[PDB]
Amino acid sequence: GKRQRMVMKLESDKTFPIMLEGKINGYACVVGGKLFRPMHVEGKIDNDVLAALKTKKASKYDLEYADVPQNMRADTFKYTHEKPQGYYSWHHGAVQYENGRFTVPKGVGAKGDSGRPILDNQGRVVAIVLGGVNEGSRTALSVVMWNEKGVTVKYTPENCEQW
Amino acid sequence: GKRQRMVMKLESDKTFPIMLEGKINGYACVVGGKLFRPMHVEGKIDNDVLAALKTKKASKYDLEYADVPQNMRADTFKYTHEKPQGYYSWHHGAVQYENGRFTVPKGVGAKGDSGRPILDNQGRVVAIVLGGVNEGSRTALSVVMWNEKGVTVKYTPENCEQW
Amino acid sequence: HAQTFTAAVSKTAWTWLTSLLGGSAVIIIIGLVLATIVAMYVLTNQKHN
Amino acid sequence: SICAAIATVSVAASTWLFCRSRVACLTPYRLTPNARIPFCLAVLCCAR
Repeated sequence: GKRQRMVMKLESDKTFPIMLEGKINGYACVVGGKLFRPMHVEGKIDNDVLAALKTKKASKYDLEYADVPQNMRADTFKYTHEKPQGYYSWHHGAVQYENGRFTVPKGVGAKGDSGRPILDNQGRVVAIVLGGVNEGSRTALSVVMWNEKGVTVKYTPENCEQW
Repeated sequence: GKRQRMVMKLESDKTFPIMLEGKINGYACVVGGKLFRPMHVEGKIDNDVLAALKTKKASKYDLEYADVPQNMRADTFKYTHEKPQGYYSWHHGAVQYENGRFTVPKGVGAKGDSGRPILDNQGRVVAIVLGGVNEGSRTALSVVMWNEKGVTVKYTPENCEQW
Repeated sequence: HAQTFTAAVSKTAWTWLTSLLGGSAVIIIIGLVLATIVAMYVLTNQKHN
Repeated sequence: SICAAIATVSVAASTWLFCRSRVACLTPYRLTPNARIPFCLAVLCCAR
């Protein structure tokens, strides 16, 4: 429960829910000085400054990137590409990273918890959750991430449902 | 002793015996999301989910193989290319690995001993037993295994018996 | 004499029909080759994980 | 008739040896639990 306190205290400032008729459908994430928002999530950004923007579309990677004003570039997530195997710290507890795939134990994951970042033991974002499929006792995840070259990579398992 | 009990705990979940008319002829392994079955063993897999799946055949490596359904993919074994010399585990006690040869002290290994996955000091499958020959006071085995490149390698000593 | 079809086509006009119709095929095949190389390079960049 | 017979036998035997060689190349990569076919052999022998 100690890692989930860290995730909630880092999401209290830098994560914004995308509300449609009050209902949560997704989360905009401000990482590295650029706003991120998925395509299929419908609604508006909770923050008033971020809602009045012109988000350039990128339909392949299921993202709608934007740019952050200069007074807000220090209040962003830090991120990295470095990802050894083991455990990472999601919003609902922990998430296993094995063979280049983020897996969460089952039950959790429904319509609405998309766009949530995955943190490491230092406090840096390594992935952004878009969707996932339930492989029985454990749910694989479809995320975007980065690599050592500096290239945005999206991983997508089979038959993933958009969250 | 102690080593065999965690192997029984693993084999109770994922190693499935075949059903000849009154007895057990062989054992289907579910590793990495790909069901494995030896050829000379004939019968029916105990699960009605794993029975209906049509298997592709590889006569050089003596193994039928089919695709695992998506729910079962998380509840599979794990496989390892790297094996150092020493001692590995097996359902009938221990198995020695020396000069690339899985050998077993004699008195054990007979008919109905096929498809049993040789585990390691962590719980990952390094080989699959298909039979062996009595090399004097200690029997060697005829297993398939994997290497660093991703190439299924079968080793077989002289005049082995299809168990 | 007999008027063959394409009898008076005047090699200048053969050149104008070869350039403005065969050259557009050259444009579309180098566009298709460029698209194929771009797709393979994107897949090579996403081989990194 | 003998030209047609030699042509049929040659095409059938060459297709049989080609299928044997394609199976003998693609078999050690389809048996692995991940089935990660390398890209050049997937371009050549028409794999997934």
